[PDB]
Amino acid sequence: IQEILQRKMVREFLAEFMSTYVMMVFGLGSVAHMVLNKKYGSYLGVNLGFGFGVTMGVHVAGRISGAHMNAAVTFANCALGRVPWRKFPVYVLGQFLGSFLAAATIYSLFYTAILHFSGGQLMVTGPVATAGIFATYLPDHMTLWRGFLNEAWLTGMLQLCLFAITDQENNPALPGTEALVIGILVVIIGVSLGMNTGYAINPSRDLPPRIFTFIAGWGKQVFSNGENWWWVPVVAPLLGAYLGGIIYLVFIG
Amino acid sequence: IQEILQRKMVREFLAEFMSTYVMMVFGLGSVAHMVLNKKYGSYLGVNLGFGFGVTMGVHVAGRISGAHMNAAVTFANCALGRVPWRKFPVYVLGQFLGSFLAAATIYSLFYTAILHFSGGQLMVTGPVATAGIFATYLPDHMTLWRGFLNEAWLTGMLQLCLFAITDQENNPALPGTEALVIGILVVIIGVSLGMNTGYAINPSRDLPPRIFTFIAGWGKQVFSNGENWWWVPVVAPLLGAYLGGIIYLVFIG
Amino acid sequence: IQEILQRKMVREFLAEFMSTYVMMVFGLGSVAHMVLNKKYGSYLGVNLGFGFGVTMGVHVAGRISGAHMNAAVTFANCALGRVPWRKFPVYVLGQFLGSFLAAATIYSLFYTAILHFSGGQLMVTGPVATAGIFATYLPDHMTLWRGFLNEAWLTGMLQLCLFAITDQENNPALPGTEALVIGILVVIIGVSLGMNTGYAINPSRDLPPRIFTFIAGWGKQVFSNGENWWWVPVVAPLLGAYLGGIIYLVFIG
Amino acid sequence: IQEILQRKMVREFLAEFMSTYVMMVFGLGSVAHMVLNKKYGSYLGVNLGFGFGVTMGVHVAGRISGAHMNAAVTFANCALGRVPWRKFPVYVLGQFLGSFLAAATIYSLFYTAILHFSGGQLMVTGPVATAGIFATYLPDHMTLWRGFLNEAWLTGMLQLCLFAITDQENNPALPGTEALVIGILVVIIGVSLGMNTGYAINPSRDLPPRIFTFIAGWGKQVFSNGENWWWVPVVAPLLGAYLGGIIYLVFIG
Amino acid sequence: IQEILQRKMVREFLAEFMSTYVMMVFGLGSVAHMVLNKKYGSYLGVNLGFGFGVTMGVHVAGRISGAHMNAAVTFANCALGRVPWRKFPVYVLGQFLGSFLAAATIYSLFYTAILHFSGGQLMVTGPVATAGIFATYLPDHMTLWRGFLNEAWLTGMLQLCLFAITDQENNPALPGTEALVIGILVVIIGVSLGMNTGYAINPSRDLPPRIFTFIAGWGKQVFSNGENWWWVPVVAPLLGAYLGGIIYLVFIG
Amino acid sequence: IQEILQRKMVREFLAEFMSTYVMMVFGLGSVAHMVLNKKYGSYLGVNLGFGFGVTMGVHVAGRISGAHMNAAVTFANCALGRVPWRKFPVYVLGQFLGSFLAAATIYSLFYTAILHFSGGQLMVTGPVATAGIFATYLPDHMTLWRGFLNEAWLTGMLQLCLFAITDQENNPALPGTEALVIGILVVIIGVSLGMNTGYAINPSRDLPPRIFTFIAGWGKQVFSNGENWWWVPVVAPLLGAYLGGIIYLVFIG
Amino acid sequence: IQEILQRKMVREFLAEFMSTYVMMVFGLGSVAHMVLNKKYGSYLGVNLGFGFGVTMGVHVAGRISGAHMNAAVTFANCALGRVPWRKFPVYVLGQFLGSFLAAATIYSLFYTAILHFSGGQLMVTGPVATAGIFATYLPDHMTLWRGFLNEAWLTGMLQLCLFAITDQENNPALPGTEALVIGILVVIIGVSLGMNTGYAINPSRDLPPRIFTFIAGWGKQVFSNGENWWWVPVVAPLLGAYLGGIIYLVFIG
Amino acid sequence: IQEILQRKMVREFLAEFMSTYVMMVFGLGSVAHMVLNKKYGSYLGVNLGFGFGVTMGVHVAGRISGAHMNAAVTFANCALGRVPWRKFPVYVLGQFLGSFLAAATIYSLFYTAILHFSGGQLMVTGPVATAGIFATYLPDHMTLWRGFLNEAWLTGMLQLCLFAITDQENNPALPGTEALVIGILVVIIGVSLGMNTGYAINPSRDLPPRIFTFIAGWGKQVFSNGENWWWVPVVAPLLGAYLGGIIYLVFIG
Repeated sequence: IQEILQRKMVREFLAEFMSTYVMMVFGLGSVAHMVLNKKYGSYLGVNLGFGFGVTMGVHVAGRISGAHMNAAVTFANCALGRVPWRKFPVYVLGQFLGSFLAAATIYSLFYTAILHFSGGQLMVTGPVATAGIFATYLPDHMTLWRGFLNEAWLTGMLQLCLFAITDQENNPALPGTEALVIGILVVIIGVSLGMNTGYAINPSRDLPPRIFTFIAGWGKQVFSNGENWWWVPVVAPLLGAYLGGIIYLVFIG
Repeated sequence: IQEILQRKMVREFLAEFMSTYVMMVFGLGSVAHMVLNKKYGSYLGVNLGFGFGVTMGVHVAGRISGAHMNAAVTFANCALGRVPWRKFPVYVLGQFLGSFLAAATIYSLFYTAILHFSGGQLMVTGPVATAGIFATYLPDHMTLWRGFLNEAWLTGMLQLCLFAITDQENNPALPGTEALVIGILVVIIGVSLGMNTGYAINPSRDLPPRIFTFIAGWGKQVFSNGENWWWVPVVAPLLGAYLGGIIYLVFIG
Repeated sequence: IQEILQRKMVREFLAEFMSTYVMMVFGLGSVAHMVLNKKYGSYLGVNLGFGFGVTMGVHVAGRISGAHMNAAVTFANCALGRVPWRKFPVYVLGQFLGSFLAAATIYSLFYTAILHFSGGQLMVTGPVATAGIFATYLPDHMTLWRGFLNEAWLTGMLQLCLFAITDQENNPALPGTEALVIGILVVIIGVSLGMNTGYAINPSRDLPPRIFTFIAGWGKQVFSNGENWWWVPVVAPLLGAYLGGIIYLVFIG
Repeated sequence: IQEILQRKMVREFLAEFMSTYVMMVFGLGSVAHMVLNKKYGSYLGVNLGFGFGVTMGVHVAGRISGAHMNAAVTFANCALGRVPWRKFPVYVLGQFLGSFLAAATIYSLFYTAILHFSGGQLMVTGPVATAGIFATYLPDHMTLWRGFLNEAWLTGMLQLCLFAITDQENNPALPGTEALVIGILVVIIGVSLGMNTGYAINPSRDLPPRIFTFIAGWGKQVFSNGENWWWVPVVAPLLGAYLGGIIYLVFIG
Repeated sequence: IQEILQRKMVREFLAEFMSTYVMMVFGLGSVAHMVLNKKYGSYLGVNLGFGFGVTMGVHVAGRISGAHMNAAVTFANCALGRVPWRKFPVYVLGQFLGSFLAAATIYSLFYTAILHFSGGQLMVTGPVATAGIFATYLPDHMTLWRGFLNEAWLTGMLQLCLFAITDQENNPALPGTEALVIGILVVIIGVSLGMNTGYAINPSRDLPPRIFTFIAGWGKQVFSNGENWWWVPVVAPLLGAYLGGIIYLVFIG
Repeated sequence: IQEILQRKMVREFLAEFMSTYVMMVFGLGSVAHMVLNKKYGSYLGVNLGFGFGVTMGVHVAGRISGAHMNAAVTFANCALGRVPWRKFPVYVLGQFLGSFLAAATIYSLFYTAILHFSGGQLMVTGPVATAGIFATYLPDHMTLWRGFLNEAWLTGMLQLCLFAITDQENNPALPGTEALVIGILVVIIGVSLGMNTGYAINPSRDLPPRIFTFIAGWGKQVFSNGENWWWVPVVAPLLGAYLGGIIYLVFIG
Repeated sequence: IQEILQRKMVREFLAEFMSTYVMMVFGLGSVAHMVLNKKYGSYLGVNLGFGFGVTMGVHVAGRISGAHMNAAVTFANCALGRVPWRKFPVYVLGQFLGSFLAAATIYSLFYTAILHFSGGQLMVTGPVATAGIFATYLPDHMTLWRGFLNEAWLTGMLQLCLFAITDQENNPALPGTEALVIGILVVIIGVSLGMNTGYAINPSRDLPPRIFTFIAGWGKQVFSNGENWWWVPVVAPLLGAYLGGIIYLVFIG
Repeated sequence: IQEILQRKMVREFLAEFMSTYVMMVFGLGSVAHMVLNKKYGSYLGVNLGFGFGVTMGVHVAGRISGAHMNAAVTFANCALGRVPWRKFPVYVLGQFLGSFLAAATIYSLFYTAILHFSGGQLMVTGPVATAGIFATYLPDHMTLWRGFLNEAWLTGMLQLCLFAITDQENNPALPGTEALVIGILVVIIGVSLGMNTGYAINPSRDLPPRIFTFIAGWGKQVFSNGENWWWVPVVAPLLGAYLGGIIYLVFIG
């Protein structure tokens, strides 16, 4: 047991797992606060929760593995030559397990409030829908390809700013202070551009919680709602992150 | 008098007393603002008050004693070998005295507003209850063991992130800037996970103010409300903090 | 292609373009959130979006060109001898192109919400006016020369504080941390003094989006509304920035 | 003219004048936003405006004179031996002139909004009172000596935390970053303890604006309102600041 | 067919059926307006709908059968000697059939609004409960025997006032105008005493609609909700009406 | 027992008792609806309840005794020669007993709602005061003699209009329809002039319910509240009614 | 000119014209009050306006022509043998002209309010739609045949109650008082059943105002909105009125 | 004294005085309730107060003088030959004196509420204007001749319906019940058409209260507000009433 944990790959798997768990617990707690309680919840609270959960995760795993906490970010780093391809499955697996367990924790901590709010009914759509605490669903006036464009553009902006903040050659944040700046970046992505799709901008933030809600009793409407919307938050961020990274590397690097 | 204050144990006692007093005054002021006045109070204000009161306390006593300001944090540090056991009573005594005097100060500063709000009646429960300014009480839909689970998990998260932020080996905040990051951690614990129990996560934040309200005229219902809820915020945080610390030490340290 | 991008002037043009684009996308997204949706929008969100978009732009282009992102700031720097006059057209052209493309992006991302809010009508004035998402318009009780005074004074305050923050001789922010302080300065300019004119302290923030709305289908009322208000946000900031800079240089530098 | 500005006392006078002007303009702008407009104003905005105006003033005059911006802080520093007594009149005069001119500027920038809100009537008391934009007035349920206690205690807390933040021996903020921490301290003093008296905690923030409102057309009720309340915000902060400083020096220094 | 309708008992059955149908359609329409739509519904609208539906029913069947429209009123009239006992089953049967068909009509006319409001879920309890459009359910703070007392007292008041209004010996309403006065009596019974139980005060108004909701898809919780509340609105009104009638006859007649 | 109830004086006593009971039950039910529940209560409901309770009482006792239901009306009729003086005690006694029992009935029917609203505390003053359901209390900005003037003038208007409505020689309401017109008169007295004192305009409506609240557990503050306000609603209506009656008799009769 | 106005048919044409004009002016004024102004408008006001406008029209033309004011009522009376068929065109023509001129009058009286509300845009659909002041449009969740059923059933109820109120052989309203009862019937039809379609229940209330809005500048969308909804309010009321009349005649007559 | 009051002309003068006083007291009380208090006031209350004050005045003076209570109604009756011209000054003088004294009474009864609402300032325009309790003022978006048209048309409708209600040849209200119908007519004139000008429709309702406010301390702005609006409510009703009367006489009489 002691010997196994000493291996480098096991350490990196554990670092990704822990950082993703912390970030997702803070973010989903903010979303549940907003949905269930009108006095104690706000949209700004959701933005703050997700951003500074990212800050805490970066403090947890910044040096061991880079603290990607995001499958699109890992894909963009691997495809641009900065991370070897053999580390992609390990990081993605750790992020997925962390996100799934964070969804389970939020379900356990807020159980009575969910039941009191919904009247005992676990509904995907309607005035007392609660499946949106865990995953993202398409709003009323928006179509599928508009949401695809939104997800791609937001992930591209995120990747470009992430490259700018941590670039030791150009103009980085002072070492030891970059976690705060990354958290603020995520906060303002939520503040400025987060109402058209719910700004998933992360496959790990979106798919494992949807699987958990499917298992836990919300039914199969989690996948078929919004004319099969579930696959856009998995595919659009990869393309967006790659394009944003290549744009920064060509024009500013 | 000059000679006595020069001793090391007296200095550490005074440091814990002062830091706890400052933190508790800011936090309870935020809570009173929220309860008494609807124009000037908000939940985000409560989160900000507690978190950045923690920041100011860390600046006051960070070097002399470590600025625990929390009996669960002291217990976890002593039980994991980082602090000697003989310093536990001194730190806990200083924290308790500071919290009690902060409650007395908040009572003195907000007296007329409390009387005007409540109509002269000091009530634990009801539409004009004011005992929740000082201590925490179980909400309507929540049971006792759900609250126990909530307190334990929140204190565990706090301890794990505290270990991550101040770890010189892994990835700490830049020295001279860690108080801000600790304050932000407390702020987002309030934002994301603080409505199910009131997020005491601190025996020193909870018990001395309850004793003060019992003495000052709210009666014995402060102890028996919520089927004897008073002992959960004293016991659950110790277990939570120990488990979070051991988890961080094993898997990330 | 590789050779052309290596030239210094091309690099500075691209840096100004990218930083202005990032800042304007974040700011206009905040404004659209406020106007279209009442649940997800607030004035504080607008202030945060603009300020920390400025922070991200400074991280993008701080070292290559100085990250002015503001035509008045460039004019004041060139007129006070700190930047050569031959670089003025390049910087201004890059800022204008970035702002125009950011307006186009915000139009594309929020299209369905704009149509749903306005009922299909692109109106400059009225209860469902949407031209104020992109540019600034004079409020009900304010006259033209009052707005001129407001714009000049706000830009003067901005320039004086910008000189104070980045002055290595007097008392600067620690290198690697000044982007946060500049963002906070912009945030509080919005918070304290931004309701009389909309604080379009930047000509690049104001004119290219107005041109875009004229082209895209809001008509010629964008220019003639408010007794030809469009030229004040272009002229007043230059005078304000110059006066604030000269005041700081004489009395504090 | 050039020779006169080169003297040290003239430089310190100008530094205090400029820093106080900047801080007061930001703070009074926040207060006017809150009072006049319900959509664009909030209490949190007032707290943010005052705190980060303090941050900007510290950046302006931190090294030249220490950036007291507060007559009580200057009195406490001079009485504890840290500043010579001959510099007290110069600093206080500069602060008073800066505060008076900031009040005049806020009057000029918000003139039409004030007239539209009040119906043309400059009233100290009533549903359309506007004298509270500039100075502080006692609330409905509070007496004079309760307000005296509030002012003294708040100024004492401010001075103790100011000593803690800037103490190079104990545990200071990292040099180049202390302005942010001081601003956050002022923000949370506003958030937690600022509704009982309006948290003037500064004679320079209170008396010159009251004199300006007396001159500008609000009448002599600015002085006699609240059974001659005007002198408490001048006298209580001095005692509070001295006591807080001596407490910190004895027990923590 | 022509001969059968000419008989007296058939005519009285038809009169009771038609009058009950009209009254119940108006009343249940008012209740549905209140529950489903917040803009177009109010409690005063419910009171007006029930009272003046009673007025219209009295105009329909006042001379043929007396227009009881109420099983408790029929029981009290038969038990006090004013109506022969052999007419009790015919009147009660007609009233029950009319009430059942009125519930079916209200279900058909408001179908889409019910589905849109409830999200497709037919719920007896919760934030989107719709079974209360048709029948009455016990409120949160009230017990079973308190509701029994309420029903008995309200029906007694109704019967006493009905005897007073239509008494040709004492002081009746002018013939040809008594329907308006009876409607106003029902309106003010709703206005003054109708929130503790929903003021059924009519077995025919309560039981057939509950049977319809049981059949139509709300389930068996319509009968077991509120610890078997369904039988109180059937039994309490009979006793109340008898006591009120005997009191009026003894003390005023 | 069959002959004691046959006497004329016993009949008139019973008529006054029953009519007062009915009127007071409807009125106090309306007031309780307004105070306890915000959804189901309104001021217009209070006006309607009192006015049409007067209508129902007039139908109950219009011919037997005149249906005064008001001690001031009885005093004015006796003092102007229309009723013999020996009938004054009998009528007043019946009205007082009816009002007392109506207060007891309203207490019994609304018990759980009162306890749930007030938190178990029976308070005369404060945000959860419930003594105003039964009696009238002086508002915030009104003095004692202003209320005296209000009561006298309102009772004078009531008496003048009552004389006009029931005058067979001038222009009466058609016999058999005057109860509706009297009810409408009371409704509009409530609508137009009822917020300065609560428009008791009746000693029987005011004193017996106050005695009941004193007995039932609200304490002796019911009498001393508002600097001994209890005696004005007993004395002012007599003078007002006499003056209004004499004015009508002289100038219109 | 005197000779022509003395004929019978001209007299009945003028009676129908005047009564319809009065009724429509009151009703459309109520609707405009509700739509344009939130302080001065309510749904209950709309119900009252239409019902008591019907009362005033009945007083105007009750004896000369019967005061149908409704093409469906005229059709039902003619088809059941109570009115000769040769009078149908004259009555319908008078009603149509009266309704058209009432729409023109309401347009002239409320012109500035309409322009101020809509921003100068005459829109059929959207947040500032104003075509619903004059005609009826299908709500969001309702289909065409549901609205057909609603219109037919409401007109049937109206005709049955109209037959009951004015039947001299069964139980009529006292002659000279039936206009009030008819107005109350229309009021409660609005209160109970008027939100699903807008309760036109009258071709004359619906078609001429729609023609006026088409002419006056709302465009051709008045006819094609709601999937050619315009013809349902013309056809459904005839069938409903006939069925209700025949039902009353067979079963109660 | 006894002999003088016996003369016919003195009797008619006193009847007009008393009826106008009663009507105006009820109406102005309703308006004051609406303006001063938001909980206890509504627009429907204003309509009810004015209409049923008209009902009570008709009961007071219906037989002695006809109960015009309106100078336009008197002018129309005199000009159409129904009343001799020599009675015009007596009726108008009585109405004017009654209206003036009713304004004085409303001023005396609501004095403290007016002072508390306005802060001691008697203002014609602004957020705390109180001159509109007594007279009518032109709204924001309306011009002078639009208001002239509104006043003329409303008075014409009133006169036509008044002729219809009291016409013994055509179809009158049953004698003894016409006061209720006249009150309802005034109520629905307020409900449907009363927001564009305040529906004075009466010179006696408008001018004497304006004179009282000029005398009592509101100043000369009562006459010059709204570009000399005061004379329209005196002149437009006469023309409107004459035209409506002549239209009814020609086409329906």
